[PDB]
Amino acid sequence: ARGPKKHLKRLAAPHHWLLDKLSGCYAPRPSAGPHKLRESLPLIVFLRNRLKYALNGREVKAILMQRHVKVDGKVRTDTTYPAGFMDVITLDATNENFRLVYDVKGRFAVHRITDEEASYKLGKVKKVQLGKKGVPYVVTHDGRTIRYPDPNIKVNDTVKIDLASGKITDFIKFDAGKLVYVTGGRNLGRIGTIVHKERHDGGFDLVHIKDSLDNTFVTRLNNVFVIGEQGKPYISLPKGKGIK
Amino acid sequence: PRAPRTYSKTYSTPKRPYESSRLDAELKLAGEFGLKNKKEIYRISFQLSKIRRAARDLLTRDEKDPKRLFEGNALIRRLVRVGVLSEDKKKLDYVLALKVEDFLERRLQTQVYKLGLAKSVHHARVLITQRHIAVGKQIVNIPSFMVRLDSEKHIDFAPTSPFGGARPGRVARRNAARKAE
Amino acid sequence: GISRDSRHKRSATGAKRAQFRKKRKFELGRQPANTKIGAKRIHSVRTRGGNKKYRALRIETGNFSWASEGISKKTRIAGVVYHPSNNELVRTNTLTKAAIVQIDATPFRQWFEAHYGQTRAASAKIESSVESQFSAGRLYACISSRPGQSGRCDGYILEGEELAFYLRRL
Amino acid sequence: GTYRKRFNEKARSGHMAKLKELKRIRNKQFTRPNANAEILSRLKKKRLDKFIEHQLK
RNA sequence: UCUGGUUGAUCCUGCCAGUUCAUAUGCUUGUCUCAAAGAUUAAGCCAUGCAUGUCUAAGUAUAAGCAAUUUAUACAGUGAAACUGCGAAUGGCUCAUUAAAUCAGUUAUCGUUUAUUUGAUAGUUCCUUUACUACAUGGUAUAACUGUGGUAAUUCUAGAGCUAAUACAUGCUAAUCUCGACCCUUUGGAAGAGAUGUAUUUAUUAGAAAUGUCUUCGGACUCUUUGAUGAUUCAUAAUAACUUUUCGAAUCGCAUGGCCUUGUGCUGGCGAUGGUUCAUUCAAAUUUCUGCCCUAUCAACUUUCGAUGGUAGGAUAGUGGCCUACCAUGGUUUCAACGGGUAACGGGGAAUAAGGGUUCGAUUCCGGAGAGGGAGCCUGAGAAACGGCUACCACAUCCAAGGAAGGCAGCAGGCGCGCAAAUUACCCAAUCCUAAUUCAGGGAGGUAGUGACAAUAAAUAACGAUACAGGGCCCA
RNA sequence: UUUACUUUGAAAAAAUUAGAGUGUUCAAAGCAGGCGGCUCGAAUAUAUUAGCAUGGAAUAAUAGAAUAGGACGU
Ligand SMILES: [Mg+2]
Ligand SMILES: [Mg+2]
Ligand SMILES: [Mg+2]
Ligand SMILES: [Mg+2]
Ligand SMILES: [Mg+2]
Ligand SMILES: [Mg+2]
Ligand SMILES: [Mg+2]
Ligand SMILES: [Mg+2]
Ligand SMILES: [Mg+2]
Ligand SMILES: [Mg+2]
Ligand SMILES: [Mg+2]
Ligand SMILES: [Mg+2]
Ligand SMILES: [Mg+2]
Ligand SMILES: [Mg+2]
Ligand SMILES: [Mg+2]
Ligand SMILES: [Mg+2]
Ligand SMILES: [Mg+2]
Ligand SMILES: [Mg+2]
Ligand SMILES: [Mg+2]
Ligand SMILES: [Mg+2]
Ligand SMILES: [Mg+2]
Repeated sequence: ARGPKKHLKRLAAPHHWLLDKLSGCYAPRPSAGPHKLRESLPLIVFLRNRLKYALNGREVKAILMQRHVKVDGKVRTDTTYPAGFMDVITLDATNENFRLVYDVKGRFAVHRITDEEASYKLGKVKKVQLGKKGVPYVVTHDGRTIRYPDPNIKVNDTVKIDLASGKITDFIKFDAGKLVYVTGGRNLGRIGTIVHKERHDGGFDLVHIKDSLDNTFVTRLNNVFVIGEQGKPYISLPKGKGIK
Repeated sequence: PRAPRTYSKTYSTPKRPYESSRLDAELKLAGEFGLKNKKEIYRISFQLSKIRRAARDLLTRDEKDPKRLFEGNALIRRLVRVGVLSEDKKKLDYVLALKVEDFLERRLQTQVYKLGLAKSVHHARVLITQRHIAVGKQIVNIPSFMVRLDSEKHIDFAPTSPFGGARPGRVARRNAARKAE
Repeated sequence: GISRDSRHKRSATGAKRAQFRKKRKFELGRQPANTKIGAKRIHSVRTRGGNKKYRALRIETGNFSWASEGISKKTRIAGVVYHPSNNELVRTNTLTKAAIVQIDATPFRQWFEAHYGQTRAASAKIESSVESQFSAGRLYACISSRPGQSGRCDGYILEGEELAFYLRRL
Repeated sequence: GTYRKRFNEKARSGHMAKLKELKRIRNKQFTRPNANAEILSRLKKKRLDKFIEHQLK
């Protein structure tokens, strides 16, 4: 091609969206945004194919232009806005709050949360670095830049971001015995505790995870997301608690 | 373009169509069950071949094998539900003992004849295609419809049928009108 | 017509490759800017993205650094004396990176006299060769900038082993 | 299919020019303005060779 | 692959006879659902029509537009035209070229650009002509429009007169922070000593036994002071200059709250669009390893005109013989180099088979390439674009003969024969994409029509009564 | 000791293939949620080679200061 693509065939769309193959020729192409294309749920898919509040794209646009939908506390009017893992979606007229978490099947689950839990989210630290004027900052998995982080925060840790202010309230270090959630691979959606991080310099690090049933599995460190201490997650978990 | 839609053939031509034993067997089958052509027999033979080949492959596997348990139980349950396999023969060994007549006895045409709603298999076919038969609340006009164990006792004349309590058909009321005139 | 693709070249075995596709804009080159000493003539080039380069078609001044003294002064460039890639660039007085040029010594001499009060004594001591150049009136300098890329003709004064090397080569 | 016969070789003379150039470099071992400007047979002779040699004989 | 013959009767070796898919074509063709539509190695040639435009309250209306009004006093509703902005680099089609190339899996960028999206981010107080616009600068300026015109002719345009901006081009407006003597002992005051953006180019620099004393029993007394990677000349910071040199809001909607020393004073809400740098996302370019059909009656090839490598420069977004200059003489090859053929785009896949194999894959998804053939470019974040431009080759249309205009391998529809095959249909309602934008646009896409492509189910009859006759069938 | 080899684990898009559930009236198909907590529901699998992590005692290569030496001069 001579520049960026703007369409998406339904067969080429992410499988976990569960789109009917005969419905049309195209799927909603997620727009640029906080999350990657394959790892995102556009608002149209959530509002129409998961919640069924809209019967088609035109009613999704009607809902969005009324300013009824908030993503992480901010109104979004873009139909293909790429909501993703750990995103909070608020619908005030229905008194509904959702957090985007995969189920054991590997698909984003319709997980309803309370208004108290809707006030924060968790971000995996992707980068810690000094910005201009020597101000440190952290970049999280959803593209948030947060300045003046606690000096103890490192990469692969998790921070608790208050949505109203976008500031770090607490953090969890990546260490053995921490509760982790698998966000990629064939174990996508499983929950367990870190047993060992196998390190390979110049290669991909590997993490052994033990589930509550004592089954062990190995995953790349890129697919691991710390969510709390064992027996005490920082977020409400979907049905099944990431087992099997 | 839009994604492809799947399809498949439901039958296959036999290895040697011209064997005298095969022709005589087909004659007896089509006569006893009132079949239209050899393609219906081929369709049933194709299904039975798939089922028995699956059972053979599962029996080759070790007992207590997870695949054997899962797929054999599914196959046995399906065959018992459709009525071909008896409740007292819930094993793959008896799945290998099945025959085409077992499936032909489950056709709605055969059931309509056997329950006494029709005087022959051909009268049963005519009754089904003419919208006189209901399975439960549903009119079924397909003779090859496969009756389940639970569905067996719900075969009846349809509410809309002249034989099911509705008014007479065109012929009867035409004759009555001319007789009155 | 300039392209930087590697497909037109022979394989490492020596095989002649066939044309895969027509030339692409993302693999182009442009005409060199043979910068020469004279009144400042610079024209912008719109490069990939919105970015811009500066083509020094002509230049006669530059910011040259005395690294031992830790200073920089703007100075007139007299001419090109030596070039390690091609002598025709010296013959035509073409300014590129790594060219050895002669620069006016006046601003550096003035700074030295102001700072050291001399034409303290230990700190004022410099290399014999540099002081001999100051007596001559011109200093040997090496251009550290890329004139055809940034539009600047910055450089530094040759000292020590590098100065000895280039004095031999001259 | 580098040098296969084309339906209309005259209509693509520019393409044929490249092919001749490609052959030359490839087979060399065996042998051994600006448009964007503002202003712009053998048997018979052999058989004949047999007569004259015969007649001269 | 089997079956029957060749003997008085067997065995072996031979002979004889019978034993889906692809192309073309013949006849028949009622009902339901469903679905496809290539082919002269001719990527041969195309009449006609359509397939890309786009406006919110929120960039620019004295249209001599329309319509309103408490009948208008800068404007204000709605709004053609034109400017400005964005898109037109996606989509759709085709398989010509292409044999370590594309492609598949697997890597790298500590080797580079990236519109847009998302998140962060920029008080520099002062510094002589204060002879001072910031209660806000210019034409260094125009379109539409008005009017006068040329040409046979085109989405051709000339001369003249006007007038805007988020176009273009200029240019401003008593701060904050360190210590802090002295008082006072805190909710402290502050004499005073000091400090002060970005962007560009270069040079230089940093980036590594207090185990005590007192105390109110708390606490205080002296010291610490960058981070990351497996790894960096990394992030970041500092000094001195440098620059045809940047940026640091002269923009727009809705609304009319708060202080008073009552002034059209000061202050002030929710938004739109912009803007520097970083991060992110959508991408792009390059890149590591392994893997292709036939040919050895192709054994040496590459290097003169870059082939392999070194140094330096130039160019590039950037690495690199990518190019140039000067140096070496290297690089590949019987483990098949190089050359030749390919009715060679690669793959996911399809067919067959008991297994090994073998054939097919233009063809719904992904990647690549092309737009009659070579070559070159403008604009732009992005194109070596072709429903963009310029030349040359080949075809070809109009002409008043002076000129002007071309690219269906997009959707329909034609020619390529004298012998043959879907509609020049309806619509953006669904799917999604584009725009300034919920609304406009979309031959993308969908709807229906049209040779039995491949498939699914399935009618053309069912049930009775009576009369007559004596033969009907099977084997051999 | 190292390699080959072999085991296990990631990886190898979706569609297609196999398989599970589901009276599209049947079927070819398409499809993921039901009742008022119910311990209900695709449980899923599949790929020669190359690269990555990992357990191995044989086999085939590959290694050893392995079981070595101790006499003279001015
Ligand atoms: Mg394209
Ligand atoms: Mg994994
Ligand atoms: Mg009826
Ligand atoms: Mg009908
Ligand atoms: Mg606007
Ligand atoms: Mg070749
Ligand atoms: Mg945009
Ligand atoms: Mg931004
Ligand atoms: Mg640096
Ligand atoms: Mg170089
Ligand atoms: Mg050279
Ligand atoms: Mg070809
Ligand atoms: Mg394609
Ligand atoms: Mg192209
Ligand atoms: Mg053509
Ligand atoms: Mg553009
Ligand atoms: Mg072109
Ligand atoms: Mg066209
Ligand atoms: Mg195009
Ligand atoms: Mg066409
Ligand atoms: Mg179409």
